[PDB]
Amino acid sequence: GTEYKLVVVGAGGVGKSALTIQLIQNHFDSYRKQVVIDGETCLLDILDTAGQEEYSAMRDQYMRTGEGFLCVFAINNTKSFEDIHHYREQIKRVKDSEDVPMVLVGNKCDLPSRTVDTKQAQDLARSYGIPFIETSAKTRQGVDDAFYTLVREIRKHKEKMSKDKKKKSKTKC
Amino acid sequence: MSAKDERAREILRGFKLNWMNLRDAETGKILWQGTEDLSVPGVEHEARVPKKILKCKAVSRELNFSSTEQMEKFRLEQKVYFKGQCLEEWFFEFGFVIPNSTNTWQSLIEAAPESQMMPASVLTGNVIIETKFFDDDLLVSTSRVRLFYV
Ligand SMILES: Nc1nc2c(ncn2[C@@H]2O[C@H](COP(=O)(O)OP(=O)(O)O)[C@@H](O)[C@H]2O)c(=O)[nH]1
Ligand SMILES: *C/C=C(\C)CC/C=C(\C)CCC=C(C)C
Repeated sequence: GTEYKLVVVGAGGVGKSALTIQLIQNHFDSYRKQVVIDGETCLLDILDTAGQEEYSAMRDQYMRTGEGFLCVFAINNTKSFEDIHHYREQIKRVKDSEDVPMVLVGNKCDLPSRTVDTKQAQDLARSYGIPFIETSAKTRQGVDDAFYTLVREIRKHKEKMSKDKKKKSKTKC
Repeated sequence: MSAKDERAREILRGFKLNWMNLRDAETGKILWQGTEDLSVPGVEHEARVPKKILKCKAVSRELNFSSTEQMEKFRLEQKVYFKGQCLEEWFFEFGFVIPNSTNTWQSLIEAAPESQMMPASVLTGNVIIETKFFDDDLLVSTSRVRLFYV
């Protein structure tokens, strides 16, 4: 049993709570949920930051303890897409690390009034080197894929760290 | 370059290596103590150390240095060459240096596994240690020592 601390961030109203509820209770404030991913039973500790983001100590704490982050924007809200880099830069500074497991999520992909092109979201994620996934919390499209992909990102990072022969000296000099 | 070339020159102007020891880590016995200042760039220094240091499980190296200039991240990079082939690469960090202070710096150096040990008679006179003296990312000096095991 491996536990994973997942944190959902993004501008108000992009659908962080709806995504979390869809993953947890399968229908359209941290919560511990047992899930089978790639045949391995995982405990997911999922934090929807909608309530805590405005409190500095709270934000700093969930950025410190979060192991992976879903960075969510809404595909009909350009300003939420533009906010993404503020969340990524905050997390990175708090964690003092350029390699934080992260997935870019474009939510509300059920809406036809799209203002953020998939290609520009894909470009942002490529520049970060992270996956990009489109979701609808309304229809559940991509929901599991987004959270499971983030778990896989954490697993890859953790496997890296636990592999990175302490060296000794033939000369004593 | 020139803005930090001058900073590097100021630090080096006020820097002195006072002495260097090698002690057995287990017993604390001084095995070698250095006379000639080995940090001075531009010349190939020589050092004759007892061959028994190679038999130590670990040695403690002590450097005593003075610095008129403050340093935020005093550190050394050392490359150990055997007949010109890089044998070892080491990084040592001291950290913050108070202006006009005199400091003892201790580093623990463990032996390689016995199956990878090289004989003194093969190493002696064929080892060069190149030391780069930095203050964070600022290269202050480069110096070289040729090692004999006597
Ligand atoms: N059409 C559509 N609406 C959504 C979707 N996700 C969330 N919403 C709606 O957008 C509003 C904000 O959702 P919420 O989860 O409260 O966003 P949060 O503030 O980021 O938690 C709510 O009225 C949701 O019903 C989606 O995928 N599609
Ligand atoms: C066993 C190692 C020997 C004898 C020489 C080690 C060299 C140094 C330590 C370099 C001293 C240089 C500075 C303090 C800048």
